[PDB]
This record gives sequence, C-alpha cells and structure tokens, in this order.
Amino acid sequence: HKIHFFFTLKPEAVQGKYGFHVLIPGLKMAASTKKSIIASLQHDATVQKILHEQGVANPESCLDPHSASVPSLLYGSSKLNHRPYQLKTGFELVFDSSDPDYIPIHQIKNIESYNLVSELSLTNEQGSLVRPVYC
Amino acid sequence: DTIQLTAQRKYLAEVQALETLLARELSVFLTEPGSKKTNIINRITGKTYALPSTELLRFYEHLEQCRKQGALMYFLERQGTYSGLMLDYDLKLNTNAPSLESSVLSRLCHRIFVHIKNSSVLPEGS
Repeated sequence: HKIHFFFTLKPEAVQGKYGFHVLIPGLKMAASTKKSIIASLQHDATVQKILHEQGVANPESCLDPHSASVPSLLYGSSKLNHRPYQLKTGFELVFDSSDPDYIPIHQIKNIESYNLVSELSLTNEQGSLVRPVYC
Repeated sequence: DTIQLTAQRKYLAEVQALETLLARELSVFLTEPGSKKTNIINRITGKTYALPSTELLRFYEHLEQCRKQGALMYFLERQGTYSGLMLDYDLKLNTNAPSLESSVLSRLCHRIFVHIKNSSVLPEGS
C-alpha cells in the first residue's frame, strides 16, 4: 500500500507560539482507533527529544488529543484574522504488510501541479495521488 | 586494436596529456612487478606504479578527463587487504534480451546492507 504524509506549517510563530499539522488522508480508521494512536504518540519520548533542541518548551504537551473529533479546516481556509497554514512539504511512504524490511520514505515530486484541496481532503476518495487505504 | 590506440592517442588532446604526464612525471614512480608498492596496473603497457596521494588526485582528474570523451583505457588497480568493497554479478539470462528498476536497486542495496550488518562489525555512531 501507499501512505502519504503532508506537513503544513504556520507562516510565522506568534507570541512565541508555533504550530504545524500532519495530514494523512490515505488512512481510514474508527474514531476510537485514532484516539488510541494519538494517546500512544502523546507519551512518545522520541518526538519529544527531537523537539527538545527545536526550542520547544514542553514537547510532551504539544499534541491536542481532540484532533480526532474536532472538524478539520480544508486546505487554504483559516480562522478569523488568522493566516492559513502553508504546506511546507509532502512525504510518501510505501508499506508492504507481506514483508516489512524497510519503509522507503521519499518526497512527493510536483506536489504543486496538483489540486491540493482535493488531494488533502480527509473524506475525499477520488484523489489523484491520495488513495483510499481501508483499515 | 593498436590502430584504435594510435587514433585516440594522437588524435585526442586528453589522451596526449595523460600519456605525457605518465611518461614524464609518473615514470619515477614505476615499480618492479610483484612489489607491494604497486597501486596501479596498466594492462596495456604492463607497467605498475606507486603513486602517492598528491599525484593520485591529478592522475584521477586526467583519467576522468579522458573518460568524458569516451577515450579507450584499461587502467587497473591493485587492492590490498584493506580497501573498499566490490561486487561482481555475471547474470545468466535465459532469454537473449533486464529492466533493473530503481526500486529493485533500492531493495538489493538494503539487502546488501542487512547482510553487511549481520556478517560484520560496523563502527558505532552515525
């Protein structure tokens, strides 16, 4: 199967408060499964120590648990007097459950020539690049 | 074959520079056959040399200059106990006609690294 990752980044940190988003439209799982995933990531020491040198005061409390429930804003949209997040880059991963030997993490080429709103939609199923991986 | 050697030798400036360097500067580094100082083998002239690094760089630069024009050469090298790793795979095609896709090469490269890890001791670190 093919699993795509996208990294949308805030245009600028305001009052020393930065944020970035990870969009995985390919995966399709229940709400409780997403809650389980995000609960397991909350106490992950790897990401936290990665962010320790990133000027992150509390890397532990950075992941909002409500992400699996609160409705998400479409790409390009934003909040009142807020600037939309900008897609810094998009990664693509190939996973073979038959025999995992190494995940080939590479970068998606020509991401700009694509209907980014259509591709990055969580409920979309007709994405030219994003494909439905039914879990 | 010697007519080809004459053609490239006389009718290509890069090969002229290469042979002039070999004959004039690098001859003082010649080695008698079987000597452990031998690092380069010229399978045409049958001569072995002992070049230090400082002229090794210029030799490699000249050799690459010849290669960029497609110049014909058979310059070999003698590898000792401690050197890089080399692999040869003389495949036997059942048919007279392979693709060798890049992803396939990635798979084989990863498998090679796995075998290296299992069958050797690698330095610690990044």
